[PDB]
Amino acid sequence: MLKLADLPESGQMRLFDGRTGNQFERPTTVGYMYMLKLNHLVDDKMHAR
DNA sequence: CGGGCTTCGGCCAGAGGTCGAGGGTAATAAGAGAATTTATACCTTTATCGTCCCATAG
Repeated sequence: MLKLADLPESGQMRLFDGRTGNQFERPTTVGYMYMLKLNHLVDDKMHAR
């Protein structure tokens, strides 16, 4: 599927830094992961007396 | 052969992390009427304490 979508078959490629703008020496893993948000908001946890 | 004497088995007590966070649920039916006490309400009587006139001591 990856090689069909013109993406690296290993699923990894070298990213560019966001501040210095220099490529990382080794390639990292990037992809779209289904992230959740749980009902543990800090808005309901912050108390102070 | 009864008797101290050790040991064992059944029975009960106590103790089991902390700190959050949220939610919910928490408990009813004799009337009559007689009687006794108590808080209330008005009123009078005595003392009390605020109040000022007056003689006097310096």
